Amino acid sequence: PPFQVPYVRLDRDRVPTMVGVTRQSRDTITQPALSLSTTNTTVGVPLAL
Amino acid sequence: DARAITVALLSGKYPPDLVTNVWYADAIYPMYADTEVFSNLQRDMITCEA
Amino acid sequence: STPHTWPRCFMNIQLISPIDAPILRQWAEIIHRYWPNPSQIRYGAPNVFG
Amino acid sequence: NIHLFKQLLNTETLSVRGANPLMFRANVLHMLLEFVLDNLYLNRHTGFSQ
Amino acid sequence: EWALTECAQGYVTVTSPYAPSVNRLMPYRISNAERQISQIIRIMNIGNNA
Amino acid sequence: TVIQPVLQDISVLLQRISPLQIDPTIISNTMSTVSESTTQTLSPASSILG
Amino acid sequence: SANLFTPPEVLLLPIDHQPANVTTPTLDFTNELTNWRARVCELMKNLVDNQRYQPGWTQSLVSSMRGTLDKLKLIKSMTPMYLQQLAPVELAVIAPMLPF
Amino acid sequence: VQTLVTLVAQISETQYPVDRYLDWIPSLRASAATAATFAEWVNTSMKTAFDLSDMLLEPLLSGDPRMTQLAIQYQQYNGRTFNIIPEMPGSVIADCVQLT
Repeated sequence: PPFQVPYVRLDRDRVPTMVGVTRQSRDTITQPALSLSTTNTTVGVPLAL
Repeated sequence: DARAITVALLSGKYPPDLVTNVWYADAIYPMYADTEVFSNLQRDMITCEA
Repeated sequence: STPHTWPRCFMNIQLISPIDAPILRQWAEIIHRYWPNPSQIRYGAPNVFG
Repeated sequence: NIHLFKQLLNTETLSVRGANPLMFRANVLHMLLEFVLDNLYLNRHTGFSQ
Repeated sequence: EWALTECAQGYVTVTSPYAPSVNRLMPYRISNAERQISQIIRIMNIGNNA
Repeated sequence: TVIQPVLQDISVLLQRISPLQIDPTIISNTMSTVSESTTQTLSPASSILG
Repeated sequence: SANLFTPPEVLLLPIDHQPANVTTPTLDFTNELTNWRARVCELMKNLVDNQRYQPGWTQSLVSSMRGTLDKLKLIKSMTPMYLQQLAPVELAVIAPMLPF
Repeated sequence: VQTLVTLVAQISETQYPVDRYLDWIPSLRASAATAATFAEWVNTSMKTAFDLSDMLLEPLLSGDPRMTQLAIQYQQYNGRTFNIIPEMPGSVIADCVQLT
């Protein structure tokens, strides 16, 4: 199924720069909202035309 | 060689049924059964005398 | 390739001299004013497909 | 019935009539898992007779 | 019927009976939560691999 | 020549007594990248595996 | 004791040590080695995002670079655990037995 | 996924709330390797029961599963980040094994 992030015409400030997923948590953190920023794995790949 | 050390640092694992007490008892038993400390002590005493 | 590398003259058109480089200024303002505008369209049958 | 409690982590147990006590909880948990799994069926209506 | 008609944007019309059915079992509706979970799983094993 | 045998033997003794096992397949599975028939890979995963 | 420049009953280490405990979490950033690896990976990340230092890359390798660095940072190997807990014990056991 | 986390919670310590009726049965000190092996066994059993041949949970199975969690985020150039954490729904298998 589709998976998109918003398209910005020329507003540089809103250009996406990282998409990350997590599959675990750090040593003591138990709340995903807190460990997400440091336990994420960047995802993406360019394709040539 | 840095490469070997890095590989060792990134690819370590334990046996999935490790019990430290049993493992280390088995490890120590023959090592101490084949000790040579006492002969070394006697040799050291001879060396100082000489 | 990254947003960090956008040249300052590109976001601020005035930096390009209308006299020393008219073609580049024309091209920049054309890009700013006529680049396609994104939009969106509804789809799907959420009541069953989620 | 010892063979039902030595199928997860008893890869070191030399004797075929022995099992490691420390694996008992893991083995029991596994056994319960497939106990549930093997019973995932819908009871069917066959037919009767007076 | 409604879902298929909606998905095709009206270009295709399907029909369903209007009668006392025999309450067949067709389990296909799930909450959005597990759809998102499965989508995350699908994304997580595709990263950086053209 | 005097010192080398001592270090080599001690290193072997550590290797044969530690529970730690070195297994690069951990690295290989974590990367999980093949990229067959890529004359110009220019991919970080392939280079780091190399 | 054959110690010369050290107190007779002590053995020096270049790494801090902790009591042995197998149940330790892998991603325990308290461990110095794991924290070091995380710091190095984060530094390389911060180096590579904005492409300020890699001109002449035709394609934006930022995503793949960051993904690889994240995989290395969070690789769940058990070597630092062993180095922090078990290895000093083995060294302490062996040392008095050595001929030298 | 939920069945995996529930079963692993019994032999190791995790962050999710969970009941415990098998504490009187003796058990070892679970390590990362033990957890990985247990998770692999669970995955194999689940795949067998439902007649699946392709991958299931292997994306999770890499390394230590004792602290699994699912979330996804993305970041703009200006630093604003957006998180999506799916609030994990129920499970009949986990509840039934809990009852058993």
